Amino acid sequence: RLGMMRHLYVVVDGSRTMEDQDLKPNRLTCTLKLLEYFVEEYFDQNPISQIGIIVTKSKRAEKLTELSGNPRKHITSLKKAVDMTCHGEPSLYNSLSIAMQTLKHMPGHTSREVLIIFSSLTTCDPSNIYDLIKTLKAAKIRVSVIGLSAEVRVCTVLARETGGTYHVILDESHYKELLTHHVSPPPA
Amino acid sequence: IPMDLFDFYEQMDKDEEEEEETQTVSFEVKQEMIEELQKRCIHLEYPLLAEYDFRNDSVNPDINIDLKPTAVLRPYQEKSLRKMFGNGRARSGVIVLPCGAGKSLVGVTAACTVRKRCLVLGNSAVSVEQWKAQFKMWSTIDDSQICRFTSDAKDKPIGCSVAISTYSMLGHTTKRSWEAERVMEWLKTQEWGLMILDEVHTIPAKMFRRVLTIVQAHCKLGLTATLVREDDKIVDLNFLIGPKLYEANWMELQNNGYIAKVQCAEVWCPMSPEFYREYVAIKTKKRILLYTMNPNKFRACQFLIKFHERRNDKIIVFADNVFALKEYAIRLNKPYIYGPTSQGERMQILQNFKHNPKINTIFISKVGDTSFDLPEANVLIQISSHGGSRRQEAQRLGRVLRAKKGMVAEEYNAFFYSLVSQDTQEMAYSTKRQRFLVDQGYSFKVITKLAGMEEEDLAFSTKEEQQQLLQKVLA
Amino acid sequence: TSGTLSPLDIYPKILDFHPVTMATFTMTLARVCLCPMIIGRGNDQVAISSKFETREDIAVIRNYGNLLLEMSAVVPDGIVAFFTSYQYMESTVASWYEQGILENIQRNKLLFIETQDGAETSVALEKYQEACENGRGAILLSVARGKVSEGI
Repeated sequence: RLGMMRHLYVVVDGSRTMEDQDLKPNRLTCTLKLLEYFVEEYFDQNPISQIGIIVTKSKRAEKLTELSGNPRKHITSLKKAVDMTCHGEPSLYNSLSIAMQTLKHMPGHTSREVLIIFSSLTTCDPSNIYDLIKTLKAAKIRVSVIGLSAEVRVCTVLARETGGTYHVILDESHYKELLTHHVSPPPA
Repeated sequence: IPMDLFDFYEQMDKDEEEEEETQTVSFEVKQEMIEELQKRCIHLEYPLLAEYDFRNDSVNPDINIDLKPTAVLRPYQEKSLRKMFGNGRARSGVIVLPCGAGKSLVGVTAACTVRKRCLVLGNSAVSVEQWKAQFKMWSTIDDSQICRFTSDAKDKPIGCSVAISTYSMLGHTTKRSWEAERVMEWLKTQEWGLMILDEVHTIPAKMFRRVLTIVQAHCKLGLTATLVREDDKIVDLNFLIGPKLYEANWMELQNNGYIAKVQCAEVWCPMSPEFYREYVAIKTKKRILLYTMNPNKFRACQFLIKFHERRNDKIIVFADNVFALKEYAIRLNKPYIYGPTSQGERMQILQNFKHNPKINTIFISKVGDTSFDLPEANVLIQISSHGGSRRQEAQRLGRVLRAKKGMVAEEYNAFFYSLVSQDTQEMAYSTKRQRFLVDQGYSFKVITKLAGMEEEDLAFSTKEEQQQLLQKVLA
Repeated sequence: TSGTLSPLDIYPKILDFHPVTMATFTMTLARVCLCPMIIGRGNDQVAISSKFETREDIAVIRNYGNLLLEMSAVVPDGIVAFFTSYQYMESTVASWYEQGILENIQRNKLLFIETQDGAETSVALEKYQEACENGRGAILLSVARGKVSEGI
């Protein structure tokens, strides 16, 4: 579909809780595998768009792919991540600040988006997260969370305040339905 | 209706006057009445199915054990006592588990649950002394009522469990066989009522069987790992003690950090110049020595010790014969343990084997069975197929072998080997061995070649060397 | 009224009078609620005789301390553990502040002890609602008689 251009920062939970066997092989394997399927379907639905990839692991944020318009980098990054796995606990504030820094640069008619896959219950960051949520809504950076079996209130407020997309996933079939809803474009 | 029914004893038989005509037996065999062996009393299901019953008018009303405390057993053992509550004497009588996982505890618990005046049968005084050590939680006033009851003395209401004694028959002081008419039995000769047998395979032998046969014996429980010798008497034990309530305890149910996964192997070895001349020509008990000492097989045993010492595994090598034991062990210059090795020197070798990283292979004779706190290792080699019991190979394996570190939850982390000389009577034991271990849940394979035995230094490198051994063995 | 009261009898027992009875709301299916009990899962799990539950150390250490840790670590949600007294609560969770060196739970939970303060109570409920296991009503210990019963 053509009409406008999207910028989306995909954020994945690489904490020790993502190792667990509850969701196929383990959550890390099932999420990266479906996320590869989503990238190719989103870029096919959205030919003029961009994505960037971030992870939170071992109480830090790391850039798996830089912000770009070629899908190939993002499926190659999701392939390369699976081997190095997950350990430790999130860093959501530092991941929303690097994502903010890239998204603030983008011009007037393009969307600003953050997609988070969340299997934790809090985050390790000292900084005041409420100041950063207020700043996302001023900047027009929209944040969505797909949580695994989890409703912990600061994350849910953070996705509502920034635009209205806190979703729960209980199977591999439900996670493919949720990512496929996100493939869908915005109005122009 | 049985409200008047007499029942009485003659030499080893029960005769039943003015009868209720009970199921499953012959009638007017030689008089108007029914007559069975004493040992047939065990068939309480045949009346229970009919809906028939009986009364112990011959009873004695004196006092009994209480033993109110409890302890915690392994998950299948607890399931096994729970079943015994379930099944009762009509459908109970033996339990089978290894000589290294809690059998003493099943005996003290089996007596504390059943709770009757009890006589405990055991093979050895050391095993009485291990029982005593187990039993200290239920011992009345800790150490003021426990006593031994055997060929030197008898005292007190209890001891290693309740009163313990030995199977023995050398003369009037060798206790259970000599005493078999004085006490036991609640129903006739009615002082006691409950029998607990440790090492139960020991009793169905031709002389011993009579200890059990010459009574009605109300409640009986047996405990064992070897269960039978190579000739399989075990159909008799269903009659003699009772049917088998349990057998399994597979290592498949205790892997991840729990015991061991054992790769079992048999090794077929070829046969080198001159040894089959002589094996084929000799029909006498020496021929057992030409198939055990076969140098191609010795070189497999040497190659296998070298591989597992290069990885610093702990190894016990079993040799069924003191000649074989010393000819293997002195050549490989590893310590050995057998009868004539003293306690002081055995406890030095065994402490060295368990705690010294330099002492990683030892050789042992038949003395490990029936109670030699055998040490821990991770590798077991048997130099021969023997004649002790396929079931004792599995008891011996089970009590000796454990997981090597790090790898404590893998498919295998311990190793068993049995060495067989091809083209001999040593091969016959395999189709039975193989079927029994796989029915016991073990992964088991056959190894038929070693082309890496052709890549290193090993013994018997020539015909002349082999001839030097052949002359010594023949003599 | 008291929300539920369906077995009816206790109120007429207490009154020595027989009120008119009536159930006057439409209820929802049983399946939205779940009401478990715990005691052990193998035959060796004998430490819960509770002849002297206030003195039975082995029983406090076994499924009373151990099942709580298994359930809380496995079921990672905001969960409040109610106790019959402070003394039990103190023995069961070693916490940062332990009554002895010998106590048997090691995990991040929050306390609710005496001298509760109205402002201090809210701090703990702010923490439980915001994130993490721990807070007031979250992975926290409180005696069932105590103030946490007012709720938020």
